[PDB]
Amino acid sequence: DDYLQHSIVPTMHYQDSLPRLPIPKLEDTMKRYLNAQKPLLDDSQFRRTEALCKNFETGVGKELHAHLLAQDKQNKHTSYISGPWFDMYLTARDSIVLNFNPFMAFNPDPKSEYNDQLTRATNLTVSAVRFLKTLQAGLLEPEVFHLNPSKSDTDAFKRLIRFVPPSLSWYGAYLVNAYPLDMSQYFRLFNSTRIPRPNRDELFTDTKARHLLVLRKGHFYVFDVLDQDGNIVNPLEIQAHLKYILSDSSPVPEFPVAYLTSENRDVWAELRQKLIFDGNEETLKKVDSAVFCLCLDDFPMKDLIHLSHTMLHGDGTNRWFDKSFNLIVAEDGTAAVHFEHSWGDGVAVLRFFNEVFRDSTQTPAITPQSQPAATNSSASVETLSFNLSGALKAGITAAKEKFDTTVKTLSIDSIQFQRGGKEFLKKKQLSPDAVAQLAFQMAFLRQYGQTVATYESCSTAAFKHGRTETIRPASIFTKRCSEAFVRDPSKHSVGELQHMMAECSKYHGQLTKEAAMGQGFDRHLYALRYLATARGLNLPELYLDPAYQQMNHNILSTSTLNSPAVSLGGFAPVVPDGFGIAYAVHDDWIGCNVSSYSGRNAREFLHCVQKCLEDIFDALEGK
Ligand SMILES: CCCCCCCCCCCCCCNC(=O)N[C@H](CC(=O)[O-])C[N+](C)(C)C
Repeated sequence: DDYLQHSIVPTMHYQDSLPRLPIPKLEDTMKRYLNAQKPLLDDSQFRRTEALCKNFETGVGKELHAHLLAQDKQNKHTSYISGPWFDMYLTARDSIVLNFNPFMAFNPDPKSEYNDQLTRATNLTVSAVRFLKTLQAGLLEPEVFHLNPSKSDTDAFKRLIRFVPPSLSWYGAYLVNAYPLDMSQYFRLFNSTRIPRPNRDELFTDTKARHLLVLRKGHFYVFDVLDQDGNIVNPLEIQAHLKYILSDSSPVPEFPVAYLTSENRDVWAELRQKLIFDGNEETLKKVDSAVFCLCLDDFPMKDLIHLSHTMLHGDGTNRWFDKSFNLIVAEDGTAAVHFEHSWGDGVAVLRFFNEVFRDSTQTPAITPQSQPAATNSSASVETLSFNLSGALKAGITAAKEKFDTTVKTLSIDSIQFQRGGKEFLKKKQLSPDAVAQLAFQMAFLRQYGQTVATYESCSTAAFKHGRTETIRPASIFTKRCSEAFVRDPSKHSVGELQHMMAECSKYHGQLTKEAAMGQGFDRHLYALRYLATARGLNLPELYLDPAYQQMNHNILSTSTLNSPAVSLGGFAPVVPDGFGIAYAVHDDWIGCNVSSYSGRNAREFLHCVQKCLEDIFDALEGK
C-alpha cells in the first residue's frame, strides 16, 4: 500500500475534547514576572518595576484581564493566545531568514550505498508523500504524551478508546495518565505557503495540487507525485524525473527568483504583486500549491559548520523560504528540513521528521540499483518561466545583495561533550535539562561577566490550539550558583556546591512543569499588550518601562529536541548581540550547536560551556 502507518484510532479523534489553555490569575503572573526580573535588574531598577506591577495589577492590567477573560469565554473553540501569536509572526516585516526559519539535519542512512543523492532524494520524497497520504487517510497515530506508555500505548487501549465519541474521547486518555496533543497545525504541513501582503502577511493552502516543486541551481521545476486517482506515482518515474533534473546543465540564472523570499516583508509584498501585474500569477500559484519543495544542492558537506550554514540559509539561490518547508538533499546525500515558522511550532515537524526518517531507511521505496522507469521527463517535468520587468530585475539584485551582507555576519560552531549525559545526571537525582541551562548561564558569566535575559522554549500543545509558553532559566538560584562556581570557587565546599545545583535543578523543574501547564507569565502579559493596542488604547506604562523590553531582548535563546533521527539542528540568534543555542542531552553525551553575529563570539562561548560542564561533573563526583 501507500500508507506508512495504520492507526485504528483516527488521527484527529481527540481534537474535539482537548482542554482550553488556561489563563493565569493576574497576581501570579506579576509575581512570576518579578521573580524573573530579580536576577537581572539592580536595586533601584527593581524598585521602579515593582511600582508599575502594582499600578498595572489593580489599574489598567486588572481591566485588560477582565476583558481577556470574557472574550475567552466567548471563544471557547480556540486558545486565547493563538491569534495574537500567529500575528507575532505574520506582522513582523523583518526577513524570515535567520530571524524565524530554523533547520534540523537528518542522520545518514546506516547503509552506505543509500546515501547517494538520486536514491536518497527519491526515497525522502516518497516517504513525505506517503506521510501526507496517511495523514489524510486518518491512519497516522494521534500525538500523545504518555506518562505510562506500557499502559496506554497498547493495542488494548486503542482497540477501546476508538469507540468513544470525539466529544468525550480526551477523558479516556486522561484517566490513564495520557495526554493527547493539538494537531491542527498539520493541515498546513503540505501544499501550503506564506504570502507577503502589507501589514498581516497571509497563509495560503491548496488541497487539490498534486505536484512537487524542485529547485536546482536557481531553476524552478514541477512534476507530479500524485496521479488522477490520488495514488503515489511510480517511484521509478519519480526517480527518473529527478535524475533528469540532476542532468540539466544550464547554469545559475542572472536572476534567481528565490532571493525575493529573503527580503523585508513590504519590499517583497510589493515585488510579488508586480510579478502578478507583469503576468505571473499562474506560475506563482504553481509554486504556492506544491506539496512542499525539494532543494537539490550540487555540492558536498565539508563539515558541521558548512552543513549548518547550508541548512540554515544556504547561498540564497536555492530555497523558497515562504514555503511551509523545504526538503534539502545535497551531493553526499546530507539531507535536512528548513521550515517557515508562522504556521507551526515543530512538534508537528519533529513528528513528520521522525516518520520520514524511519520509513525511508527501513522501507526504502527504491534501491541504489533500481533502473529508472522509461518515460518522457521533458513532457512531465515543467520548467517554470517568469516575466521579469526592469523593476523586478532591480529588486532581485537588491535582494541578492542584502542577503549576502547579513550572511557574512553569522558564525556557527558546535560541541560534543563526551564525559557523559542523561544517565549520569539522572543518577545524581538532577534534571538533565537544567544542568545544561546551568552550563549556559555559568559559561556566559565566565566569559562576559553578566547575567542576561534567557529564553527557553516549552510546549503548550496538550491544550486546544496550544503553541508554546516560555521557560525562564535564569533564576536567583542559577545566579548564586554561578557566582559560587566562578568568582570564589574556593570559598564554598564540595557538598555546598552540590546543594545549590539541587536548588537550581529543583526550581527549574517547577518552571518546566508550570510552563507546560499554561502557568508562565510571558504569553499572558503579551496577550494583554495585544488587546490594548487592538482596542486602540495607548500602550500601558508596564511595557514602556525599559526593564520590560530588556526582559524580551533574549541575549541567550535556547531550544532542544531528542530524536535518533536528528544529527544536529540550528537557528539564528534572535537579537543583534545574541546567541542561538540548539542543544541536545543524550544518554552519554551533550551536544550544542551555537550561532552568533559580529558583536559576540561562538567558538569561545563554547570553550566556556565545556569547562562549565567539566566543573559541574567534578562537583557531582565529589572531587
Ligand atoms: C552537534 C550537537 C547537536 C545539536 C542538536 C540540537 C537539536 C535540535 C534543536 C534545534 C530545534 C530548532 C527548531 C525548533 N524551533 C523552535 O524552538 N523555535 C522557537 C519557537 C518558540 O519558542 O515559540 C523559537 N526559538 C528558536 C527562538 C527559541
